[PDB]
Amino acid sequence: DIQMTQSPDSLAVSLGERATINCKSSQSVLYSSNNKNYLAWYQQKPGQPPKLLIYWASTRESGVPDRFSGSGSGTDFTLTISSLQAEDVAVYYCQHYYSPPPTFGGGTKVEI
Amino acid sequence: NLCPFGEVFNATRFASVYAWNRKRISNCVADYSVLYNSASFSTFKCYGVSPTKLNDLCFTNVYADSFVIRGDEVRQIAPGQTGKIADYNYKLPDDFTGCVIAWNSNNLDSKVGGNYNYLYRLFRKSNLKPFERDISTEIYQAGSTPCNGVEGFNCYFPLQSYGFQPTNGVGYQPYRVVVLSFELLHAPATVCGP
Amino acid sequence: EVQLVESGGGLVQPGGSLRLSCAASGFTFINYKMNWVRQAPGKGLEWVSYISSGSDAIYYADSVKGRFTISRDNAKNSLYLQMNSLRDEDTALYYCARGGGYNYGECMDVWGQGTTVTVS
Ligand SMILES: *[C@@H]1O[C@H](CO)[C@@H](O)[C@H](O)[C@H]1NC(C)=O
Repeated sequence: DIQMTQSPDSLAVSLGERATINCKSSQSVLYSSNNKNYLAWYQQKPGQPPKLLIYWASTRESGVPDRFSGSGSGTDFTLTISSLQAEDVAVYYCQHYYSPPPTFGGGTKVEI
Repeated sequence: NLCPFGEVFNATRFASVYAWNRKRISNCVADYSVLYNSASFSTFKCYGVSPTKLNDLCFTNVYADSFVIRGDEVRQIAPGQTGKIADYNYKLPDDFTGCVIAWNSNNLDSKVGGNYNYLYRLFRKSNLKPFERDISTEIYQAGSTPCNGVEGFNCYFPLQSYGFQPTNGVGYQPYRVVVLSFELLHAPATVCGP
Repeated sequence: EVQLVESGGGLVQPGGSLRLSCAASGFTFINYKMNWVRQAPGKGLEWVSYISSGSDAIYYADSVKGRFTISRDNAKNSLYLQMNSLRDEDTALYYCARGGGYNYGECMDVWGQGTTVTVS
């Protein structure tokens, strides 16, 4: 029953520079005796399968440069790409795995 | 009288690192000469008083071990390292006074289909103190929802299994390890050398 | 290297029975958690399955119960999704994915090229 919302539907940010994605959940994702958030961020280019960007909502997945960085409180989450390169435009996804039924919020098409 | 070195070096069972046997060689003479005159031990790292010339040495206790580890991680056995096996399944003391003898057994402990009968632990949420056996098949949880006796959501079985196949090179290949640790106690010396 | 591949799917009559196979090796399925995830052309992305090492947990999703099942053979090192009583809302690009272990989380790291299923 984790209905998820995201603001930037098919974001297009000045054709360059940076890009911002906001991701929020109804029920808080943190845990009492963990102090860590169980939400992840996914990349997906058209065609080829989606790939990992952020696990545990705050760590850069190994295998990608240090440009990307996802942060946020225990209920709100935001992205920071800083530099929008020519080989990064692709849809961004939220995964909410605090409950047995994970759900994928939606697609945000980062392009131009 | 000869120490049962052959049993610890020429057996066939051994055991995985999660629950590793320990043997107390005592009141016997061990022919250390054959240890370093075989040209069959990949690594023979002795940190003791004398890596060679173990003659004229007598002690009151010999401790023998036996492990199966993936190739590249063998070097993690030595003291002062840090890693999965070295910190979560076996840790040497800072003042270790023995030998580490590691050899290859890729021709005995691997099947073409795949031998998924070797295990190692992945997490303990507590760094292990000096070497101490740790056998516990727990169902450690990760919050979210309770693990009602089944490895369900956020429930993580703590015993990973090695990916042993007879195709990978030195890196991902079985090694048999023996942490032949000495221990000079207050009791009279029993294990005199040749 | 470690990669996931898929087989099956395609065309079927309304309500047919399908068996989609996801296979891979090099990382010892015995100790990993796999999942199936939907990709409906131009709708979004969802989650419709779950399994564990010994098939202990069989968590479903909302529109899954009573119409999908997940099994897996560790001898042949693959998993099979059995899919019965299909509806046109099921048509999509199905993806097989893996877990993470203690590191990472229950997230998805390695994704197979996927397959396509549609009633017509
Ligand atoms: C163990 O087996 C090897 C195999 O060549 C043999 O040389 C050795 O004498 C046997 N006994 C011991 C104690 O190593």
